[PDB]
Amino acid sequence: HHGSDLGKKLLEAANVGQHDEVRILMANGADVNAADKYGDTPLHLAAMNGHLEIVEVLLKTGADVNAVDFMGRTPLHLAADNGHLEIVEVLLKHGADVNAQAFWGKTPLHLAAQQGHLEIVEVLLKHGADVNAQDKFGKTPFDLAIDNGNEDIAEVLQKAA
Amino acid sequence: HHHHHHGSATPASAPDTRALVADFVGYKLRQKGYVCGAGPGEGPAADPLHQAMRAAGDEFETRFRRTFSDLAAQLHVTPGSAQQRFTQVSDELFQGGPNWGRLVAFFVFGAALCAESVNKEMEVLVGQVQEWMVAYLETRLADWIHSSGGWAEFTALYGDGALE
Repeated sequence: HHGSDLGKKLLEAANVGQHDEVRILMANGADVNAADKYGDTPLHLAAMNGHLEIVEVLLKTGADVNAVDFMGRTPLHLAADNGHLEIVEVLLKHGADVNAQAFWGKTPLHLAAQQGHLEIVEVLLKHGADVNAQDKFGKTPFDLAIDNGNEDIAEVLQKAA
Repeated sequence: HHHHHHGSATPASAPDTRALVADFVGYKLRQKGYVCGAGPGEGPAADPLHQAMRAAGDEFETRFRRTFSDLAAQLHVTPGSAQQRFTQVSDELFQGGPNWGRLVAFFVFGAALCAESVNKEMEVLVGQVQEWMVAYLETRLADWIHSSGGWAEFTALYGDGALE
């Protein structure tokens, strides 16, 4: 199937950061919200892998900013977990759900706090991230920061409560 | 002149499920550096179903790298609570009903729980978690697996084919 094949190619181009190819495939008619076997869209993969320019052009061409994959992850979860600050900012600008819950109730703030991404924690907080959000263990982002020895983030979350 | 023995049922028997679970968990434990040497999961898969699950679990873990390893590390587990915690995570995974993707996730989680158990000096749990996986597959998930074409269908979907 032609259309499905274009989607597959778009997913791969977004995954590996081939910006010109992403643009060509969109012009060919590739579905910007094509999904792979794991429910990831091109925006998920570009966000996860730090491809900012691709993230921008996908959003400009109708990508679902709040697409959800097989384990409940949104592009914002992926950018936050992987430390891509600029991508976090552009996703939020485009209406990303700041408190979306992935599997086990994990929010983007949980993941940024866990992974030690201070600047991302701060931007999430500015956009209304829920400091009191509990995962299915009962852990807040503060608890994850503490668990991982990220005391600067723990202090920030403490004073943000 | 060799006459067939029409044996009665042995409810606890589950040889194919046990071999599949043992292969995948053994493969993953060696891959993560928690087990070395001979035993199930060492060397190439000797059954296309086992190869299919190794490949499916590997590909899943590449996409969701720390999803289950984080969960297994964060989960409070002692030998006395392990079955309860295993059941908790499995039941959550299968909210919304089984599908092949959730089955793969279930295997990945089970292996992750085994790895964390070895890491926490609770190696005794490895064999126990394998058996809990077997019981869960043979009872909770069996009807869905059968109605969906059985493990032969899984092998067709996830395996590397007749040439390999």
